[PDB]
Amino acid sequence: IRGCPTLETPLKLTFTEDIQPRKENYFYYDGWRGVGQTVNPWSPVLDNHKYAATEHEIHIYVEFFQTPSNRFADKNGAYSYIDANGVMYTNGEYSWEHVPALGKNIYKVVISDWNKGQTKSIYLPGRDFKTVEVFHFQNNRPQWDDRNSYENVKSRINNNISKSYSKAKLNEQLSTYVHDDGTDSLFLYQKLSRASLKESQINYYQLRGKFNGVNLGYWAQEYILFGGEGAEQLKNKIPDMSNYSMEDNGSFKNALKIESLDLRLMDNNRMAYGSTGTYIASFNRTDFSMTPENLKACGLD
Repeated sequence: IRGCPTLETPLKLTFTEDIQPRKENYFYYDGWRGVGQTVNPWSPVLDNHKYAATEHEIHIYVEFFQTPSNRFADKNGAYSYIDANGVMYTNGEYSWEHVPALGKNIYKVVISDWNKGQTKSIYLPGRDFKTVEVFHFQNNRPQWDDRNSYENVKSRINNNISKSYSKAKLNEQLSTYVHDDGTDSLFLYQKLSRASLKESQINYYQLRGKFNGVNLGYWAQEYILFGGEGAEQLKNKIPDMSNYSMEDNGSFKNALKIESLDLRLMDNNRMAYGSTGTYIASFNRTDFSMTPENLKACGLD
């Protein structure tokens, strides 16, 4: 059989900032950059600068089962190769760093300057990965300077970042005698997993956090409260629940059909009299276009 997607077809990850400011009665809240007095153009409130982030970065760590096997590089970076020294050769905007101290066949890339409205896109060096982990960092938080310590970030993911928030906590008005709300630089963790070299599906896990809080006479707190597949379809809606999980889990079957895996960050309703913002970190597949008769022929139905 000929012409099917295979493990040598490039696979893309995309990351889209899509937060629209939320108006409160008349400040505008924007999880990416704080609190504004007006929008279009944005004008921050005074002392927004003390609290809000101005930089966002994406760190991607990919672990393979074996050395990536592609033997050529293209002009714009859909294709990479590894030399005799284990260094990955990639043209274009992004370059991967070999990190053998973390383990065998692990490569790291940093995507910076993630600004309002932007989509970042990157091809993985291989579709047959073992693990992909993505760290999302915002600055003006005390952990920002140490963001390159994989071990310290993973420690906080495992031990320090809340996996659930109660309805009561979301309705709390943080006392102004708390001077720093304790938000981590890390606001989102993604993990993609494949159980074997030739696995036909992709498993995903997300741990969602918070955007920088802003204290303008009273605390505004910003929770990435929802996420995962299809979560973007539930915009403008905070379901009433006793507890709100900060974890997403799922699996994409027939992964060879997938062209890209897409993260989208968006605003949702605010609550607690405007003090609590909620956001959605949806994670979805974009499939190649295929007919039913090519899906069946390729074993992807």
